[PDB]
Amino acid sequence: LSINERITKELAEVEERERIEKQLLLEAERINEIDTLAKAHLSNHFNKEVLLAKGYTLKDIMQAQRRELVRKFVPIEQIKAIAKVSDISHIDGEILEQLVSLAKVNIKLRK
Amino acid sequence: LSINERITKELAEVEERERIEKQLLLEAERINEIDTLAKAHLSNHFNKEVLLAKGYTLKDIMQAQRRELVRKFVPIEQIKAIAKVSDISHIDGEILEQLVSLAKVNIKLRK
Amino acid sequence: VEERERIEKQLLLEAERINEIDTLAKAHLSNHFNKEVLLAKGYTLKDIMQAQRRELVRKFVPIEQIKAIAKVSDISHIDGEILEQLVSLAKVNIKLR
Amino acid sequence: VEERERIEKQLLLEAERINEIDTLAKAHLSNHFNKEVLLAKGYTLKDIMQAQRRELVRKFVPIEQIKAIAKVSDISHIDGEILEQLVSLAKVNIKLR
Repeated sequence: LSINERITKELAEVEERERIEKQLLLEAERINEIDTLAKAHLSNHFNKEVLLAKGYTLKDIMQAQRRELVRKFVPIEQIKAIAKVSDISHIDGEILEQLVSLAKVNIKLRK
Repeated sequence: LSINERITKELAEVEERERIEKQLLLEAERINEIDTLAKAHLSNHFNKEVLLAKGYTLKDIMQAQRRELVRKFVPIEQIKAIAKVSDISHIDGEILEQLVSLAKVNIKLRK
Repeated sequence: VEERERIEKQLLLEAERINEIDTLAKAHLSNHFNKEVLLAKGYTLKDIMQAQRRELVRKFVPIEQIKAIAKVSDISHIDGEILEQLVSLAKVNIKLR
Repeated sequence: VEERERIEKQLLLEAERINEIDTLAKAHLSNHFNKEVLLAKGYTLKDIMQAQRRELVRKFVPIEQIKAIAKVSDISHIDGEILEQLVSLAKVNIKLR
């Protein structure tokens, strides 16, 4: 193959590694945000240490903290406007992200 | 073989050697120009050291640098006009020489 | 008769090209290079068209591109595919103008 | 025609080598050994290149390397693979300089 094939391959590999690095930074920021939210707005019983002792995955801890934050801040008048039902006992993901963004807005306006 | 045949053969051989010498000087100037262009207008990622280490021919290095310079300087409309196509990955040759001449004119007017 | 039909198609194509070149040249260059006055001065149709194309190149395509792409500063004898490239570049220049 | 293509490839290779040698020699040795003035004095291209290489060896490669690696103190008649080794050592010397 001519060198232009690597003129795109060499750049593609570097860009892929850069995107992976950016993803790692994003995950680190997400962990930091979850830690700050759990420390500031949620009880000590929902700490990562005690949850891990009870034996829950890190992603499970993050989604549980997010769910508790949503129930605490976002009222049902928005939970049933986004998730369309009040409780989110088994619900997490994109609606959970929208709801935690709404909860961040809620705490910002509460302060 | 006559005496005039001997003379014309000798002159033909001498002129052929002189033309070969001129071709060598022309290729020398081409390599020097590509080196200067790569050092001045293109990033160090496309350096001759790494491109040679990637096991690619020097002509492939030259044409890759030329294509990068054309994409950087010559506008896409001018590329689509002169080369009749947007992609330059298969346009190496005399059309590429015209494109890099246009890129040199572009950088001269930019300066 | 299909050979003559294709010949007529080519005639229509070149006539449309000539018409477009003349219409843009009248509004771009001058009225002195009009087809009627050039014919009165005694230039054939192809000579008129090539002279108009060369004037268009001299007006739009910069002299640096003339001496680089066409390899000669003088457009007087450059007619051909290089002239086609020059008029294409002139079209690009007037489009961006 | 592929034989001629490979001959042209070898021409390109030696032309690039001549380019590198001349470009570094102009900035390292002097302007008196320029290709134009040497041609005016009447030296062929190969003679010019070998003379420039020998001057590069005399400038970078020390005399002890000359008299041991090449087995002779004079670089006057050492041309060949030994000359290639000497010019590579000179390139090493200028790299470390």
